[PDB]
Amino acid sequence: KNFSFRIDELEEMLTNNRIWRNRTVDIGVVTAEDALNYGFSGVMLRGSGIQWDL
Amino acid sequence: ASKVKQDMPPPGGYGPIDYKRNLPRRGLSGYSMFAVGIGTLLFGYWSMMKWNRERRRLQIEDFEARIALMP
Repeated sequence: KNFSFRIDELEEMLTNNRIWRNRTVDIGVVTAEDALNYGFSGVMLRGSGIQWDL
Repeated sequence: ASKVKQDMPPPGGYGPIDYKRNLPRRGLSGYSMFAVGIGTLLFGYWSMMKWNRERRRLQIEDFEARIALMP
């Protein structure tokens, strides 16, 4: 019942920071078809828009 | 005799658990921030204008003293 505030502090430190965004935005872009063919799963699939969860 | 006793939730369950993202918006418009910056810049400009004019007058006074002493 107190972990959500810890996640909120994490997001405050990282989510909207411009340095973090410039480090992570548009980096390692993989298409859905390439993700499926290469054998990716989990977040590696769901980040490209594929709706799959075991 | 004794009844079953093991780790169970209390009757009525537990209280609600917050999980939604909560990043509040502190509050000040971009217009307000720009206006504050411009206002402090103008105040500093005016203060420095007055002080620099006074410094010019003081320098002229010192120069007059030196000129009087030169001969």
